[PDB]
Amino acid sequence: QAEIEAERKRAREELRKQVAILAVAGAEKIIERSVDEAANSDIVDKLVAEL
Amino acid sequence: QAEIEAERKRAREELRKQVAILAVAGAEKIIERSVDEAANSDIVDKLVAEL
Amino acid sequence: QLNSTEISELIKQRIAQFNVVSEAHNEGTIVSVSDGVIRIHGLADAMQGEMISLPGNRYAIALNLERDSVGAVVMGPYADLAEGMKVKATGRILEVPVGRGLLGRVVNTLGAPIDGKGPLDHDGFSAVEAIAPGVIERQSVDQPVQTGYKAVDSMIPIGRGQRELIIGDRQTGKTALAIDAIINQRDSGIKAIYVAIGQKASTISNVVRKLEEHGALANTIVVVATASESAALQYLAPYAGAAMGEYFRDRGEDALIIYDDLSKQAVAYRQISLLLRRPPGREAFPGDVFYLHSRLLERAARVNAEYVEAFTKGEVKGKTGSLTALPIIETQAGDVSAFVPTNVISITDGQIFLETNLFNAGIRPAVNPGISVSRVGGAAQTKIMKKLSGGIRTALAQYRELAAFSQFASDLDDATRNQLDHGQKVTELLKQKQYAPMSVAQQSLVLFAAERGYLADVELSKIGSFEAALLAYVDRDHAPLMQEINQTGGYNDEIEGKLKGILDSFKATQ
Amino acid sequence: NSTEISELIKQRIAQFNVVSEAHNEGTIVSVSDGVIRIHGLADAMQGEMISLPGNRYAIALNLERDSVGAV
Amino acid sequence: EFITVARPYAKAAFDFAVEHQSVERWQDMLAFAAEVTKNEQMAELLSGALAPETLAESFIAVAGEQLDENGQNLIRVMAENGRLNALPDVLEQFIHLRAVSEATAEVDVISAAALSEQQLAKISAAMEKRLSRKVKLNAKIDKSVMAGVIIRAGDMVIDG
Amino acid sequence: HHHHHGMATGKIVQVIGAVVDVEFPQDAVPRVYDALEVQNGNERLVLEVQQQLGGGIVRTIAMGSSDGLRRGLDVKDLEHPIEVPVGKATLGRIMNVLGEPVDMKGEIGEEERWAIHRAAPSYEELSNSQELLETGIKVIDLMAPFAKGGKVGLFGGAGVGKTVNMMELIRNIAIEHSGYSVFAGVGERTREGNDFYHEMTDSNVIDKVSLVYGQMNEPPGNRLRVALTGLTMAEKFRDEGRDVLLFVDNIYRYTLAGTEVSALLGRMPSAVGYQPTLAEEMGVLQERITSTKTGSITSVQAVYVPADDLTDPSPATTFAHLDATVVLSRQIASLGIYPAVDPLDSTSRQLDPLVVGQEHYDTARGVQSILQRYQELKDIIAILGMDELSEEDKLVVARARKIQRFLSQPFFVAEVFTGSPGKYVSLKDTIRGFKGIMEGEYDHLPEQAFYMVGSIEEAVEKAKKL
Ligand SMILES: Nc1ncnc2c1ncn2[C@@H]1O[C@H](COP(=O)(O)OP(=O)(O)OP(=O)(O)O)[C@@H](O)[C@H]1O
Repeated sequence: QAEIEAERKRAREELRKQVAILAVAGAEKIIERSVDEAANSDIVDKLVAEL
Repeated sequence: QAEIEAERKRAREELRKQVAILAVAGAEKIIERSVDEAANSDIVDKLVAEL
Repeated sequence: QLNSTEISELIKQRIAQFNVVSEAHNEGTIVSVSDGVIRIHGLADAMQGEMISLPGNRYAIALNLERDSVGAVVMGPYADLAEGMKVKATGRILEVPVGRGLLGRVVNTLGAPIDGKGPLDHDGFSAVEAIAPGVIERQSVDQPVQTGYKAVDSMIPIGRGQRELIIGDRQTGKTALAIDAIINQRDSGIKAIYVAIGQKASTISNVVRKLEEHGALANTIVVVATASESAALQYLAPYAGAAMGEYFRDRGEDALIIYDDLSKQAVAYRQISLLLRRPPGREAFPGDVFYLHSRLLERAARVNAEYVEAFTKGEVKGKTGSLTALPIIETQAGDVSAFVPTNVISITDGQIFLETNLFNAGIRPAVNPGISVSRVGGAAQTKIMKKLSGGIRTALAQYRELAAFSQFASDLDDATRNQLDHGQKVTELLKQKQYAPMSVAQQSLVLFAAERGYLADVELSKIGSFEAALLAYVDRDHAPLMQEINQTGGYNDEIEGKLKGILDSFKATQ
Repeated sequence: NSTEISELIKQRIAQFNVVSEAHNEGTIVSVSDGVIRIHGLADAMQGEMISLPGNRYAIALNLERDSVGAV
Repeated sequence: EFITVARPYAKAAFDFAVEHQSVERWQDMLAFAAEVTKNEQMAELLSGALAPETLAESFIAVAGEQLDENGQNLIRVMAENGRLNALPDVLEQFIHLRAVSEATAEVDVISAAALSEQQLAKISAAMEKRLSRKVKLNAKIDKSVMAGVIIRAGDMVIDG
Repeated sequence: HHHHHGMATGKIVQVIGAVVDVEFPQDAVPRVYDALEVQNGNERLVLEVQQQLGGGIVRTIAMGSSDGLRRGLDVKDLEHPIEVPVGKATLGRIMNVLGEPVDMKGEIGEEERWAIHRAAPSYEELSNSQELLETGIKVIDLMAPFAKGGKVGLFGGAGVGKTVNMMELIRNIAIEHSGYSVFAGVGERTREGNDFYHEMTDSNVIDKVSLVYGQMNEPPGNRLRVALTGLTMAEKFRDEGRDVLLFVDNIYRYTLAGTEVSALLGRMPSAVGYQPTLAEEMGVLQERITSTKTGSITSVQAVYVPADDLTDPSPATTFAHLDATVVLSRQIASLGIYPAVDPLDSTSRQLDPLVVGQEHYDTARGVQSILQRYQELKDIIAILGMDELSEEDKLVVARARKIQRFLSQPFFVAEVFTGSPGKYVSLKDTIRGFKGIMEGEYDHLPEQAFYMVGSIEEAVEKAKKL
């Protein structure tokens, strides 16, 4: 039972790498659905600059 | 021991739902800009149209 | 990265978009909030008891309609908030998933997988409380059990549909004994339920430790309610079980449940009632327990096909809704003067007194026999179990009858000496551990002493425990046919030959 | 209690000034099970047993001021 | 403030008053009465008074007695009752008497307030917003409305 | 129904509880009993006014539950409570506790919407009189006398053949007695009630009594309701002259029932919160049951044991509601005799010494001496070798074997069950045949000859069979 733990930890760590990696996409789709639910008009000019 | 890593999946992916949660959090900020950027009292007259 | 697509998916989900609405409230004013009891106004007449999802989600179910006057509550933290806040109204009380999916699934009392399970295996949504099945919708199932004591069955076998009280002992195990129960049940891997309120996280934890220790641990599920579970919620869990419990009983499967600490639901209704500033029954709780346990206590439905709609309705499912009820009876001193213990006591289809004495002086099985009285009984004891089950009350008499002889110092007779040989020595026979399973192939093991010469054979408690265990050896030696026996579970003398020659192996087994 | 009237408070608009109903018979005020708040019968005699409509002399012991309760 | 005692009041108000048409006439008289208790010395002196006769006395008396005789002998009625202690209950219940009698109204959502009397729904309502003109909703105009649909939206941001 | 044409009422003021905090058509109030039948959501609501209180605002209550509705309302006033189709047509046909067609439509014969309120007669009306009773049970109606048109306390544990003997009551109250034999019950086990429909086929004679059942989950009013409509029924049977004799289920259900009642009142209830007047309801009760002029108004008295209470203000009342005391013997069931129950503690009150005078003061009182005879002959003479005991003590043991065997007798029940025919018995053949025979005559009559054998021609002519 002891061993598997450390590996699982590494897995979550990669989830952190890909997590920060995902931060990008979250900024992207972030502004995206921002315009969608804006549902009034979309000015992408304003830069939220979300991470 | 295996079930442990299983929880590393439920929790790993769970955190994926977390950074999801924060993700459209910051998105929700971008939509605050989407009211800031490109809002129209014309659209308000479209709600007036919803009368 | 990985879950980024989910955002789109969420975006997909959130694709449903939104609108503003309900130009006219559609809402109240929660006039004076006091500790979640809100003097409240606005949006008045409605479904009574409507849980009205207030700030946060809090869905305040208040069935108290004064003419014109509102006040309301829902379980939760009302301390910081202020009065008057417009009443945010969900239409009513709710339903958590209705399905048989859970198996041994784990959660908060809401079904919130407070295990962190996240697990939801149930269909749809299930509102809580329900009535029993009608004539021949409930119809007696005799399905027995030998529960981990041989005597477990032996005293009173039973079947689906049944509710028997067992009085219980504080700090005696009668929770840990009450724990010691589940042995055959986890072994049963059959449909049952259990409930707890105000629970203790340690007991929770170590309990779980046993759960894995319990082979099954999934054979049945329970949601969990802790020391903060609302006096409301306290009242709620009993209501709760039926919700998807149908997905057995309605499934025509045996539903089966366990409720305990019912007092928590009662004085729950007390600090409710005094909190309600409402005159309750004695002990500050309303006498609803009759109705509360009329509605509550009704449900148990033994398998019967005027459940002809049970589950599929009926896509047959024309079939036998089985609901076996699991009571938990305990009190300090076990006080029946409780109107709860009074009327409730009446409803019991069995009443077992637990004696603190045995496990008190330490005899592991502690319970109070014949003070323990259950109506179901060894009807469910199968032909041999049916057969061999007789002499019990005898030594309950006899041994205890033998006991009476001591009352005069040096009063005994060799005959009576035999009534302490059977009475007291055969008394020396029985035991059930702190953790006792029961074999029910052990049914034979029972029928030995009379059937075998085991009345005499290895009469020494040294040889009873010892040499008997050495007969468990003789099973090691010879236990070929027990296959066909526990297979059988019935009285046939043909076996009984093998019972005598068995006793010969017992000579060999000493 | 008093406000119940609103019709004899409609009266009482004048008929708090306007007045003078004293009689051995004012209305049974409140009927539940032979206990009626009751009117008139101003000074009435000892537990005065009041021959009741289709019924026995009805007794009210100590004068309940507003509407005498009855037996 | 029970207003239920004052319910029997406003009852007798539309009833005897409107019967006397004092619903308006002792809307006037009544008005002057709420003016009387409104007098804070008359509040400061409101109740020390054992004789309620003294109260209706110095009350109609003090204030100028614009109450009707329905309200003077009624002044005996409620004053004597001492339920006169609460003036406004049946005042807004009388406002509810004549008004409830006359009721037509509106409520502005996502808007600065409306209250355009609509005997029917959408009757003067859709006639008002359509009639807007106003159309601004200024108070609740945008952040309130756009935060209404967007309120449901953030409600979808529950997904986080 | 009555009126309640017009929907009446108005709001339910403070919506709490089945009793009405309710605006009726405020001037409108009926008799508190006089019902008010609303629409309950979908359902038509109804409440007999629990309170008579003005403003159309009075408690008006029902056995159901209120959640979900508006405080607003209007509730038609059923000018009559109590009037529900009632008469003797119901017999055998299943009435709900509502009288509703309980079964597939049990269709207990729809009859007079008939007031439940049928009650006590004039001093003379139902019998200023005394009316004795027996149906000729093989060893039993002989054993105890009885008074017609009434109820008598029943104490016995198990194995009664109460359904069997009920078939003997079918074979009697239906057969060996004509008088209309009705019965009712409440608070049973579901498919075991259905199994009392099985038994209802066992007797098969179920047609004598409408099927109306409580199923104890029935609320307290629901639980406590059916009786007075039962008097709208004996308002046939006894009133129909076909003497109403109806079997009576449950006291504990009724005792505790009235408890839950006065509790719900919140009133100063009876002691321990019970129904204060539940006993007065017994005055109304026996007030209902009399061997009547009309027809004997009779009832089978057996109690859901109000916990089998000690000194039991119920048994206190059920004593003197027992003309005959009762016991059932698992021991005579251990004797297993066709007489399988406890004659001990079972006899009519005044039978032996007077009121039969010698007739039972000799046959039956002297018979009780014989109860001492096999009592200490069987018992005492059993203590050690009975050689000491005169063979009379062993002919009190042929009172046991021989005579007590004669007690074992076929049953009109056992006919209706096992075929063992049984009879309306003649205690002459007891007062003589079993008294003389059991005592001195034909003491050679075998136990078996006597055993499972009826009156001394069946026991003693079975002694011709020996
Ligand atoms: N059959 C048994 N024989 C001996 N000891 C037992 C048995 N069952 C439980 N116990 C003991 O009881 C102890 C735990 O006490 P526990 O609090 O469960 O007592 P309790 O009887 O449960 O009190 P309550 O029933 O009120 O909780 C454990 O140490 C356990 O060994």
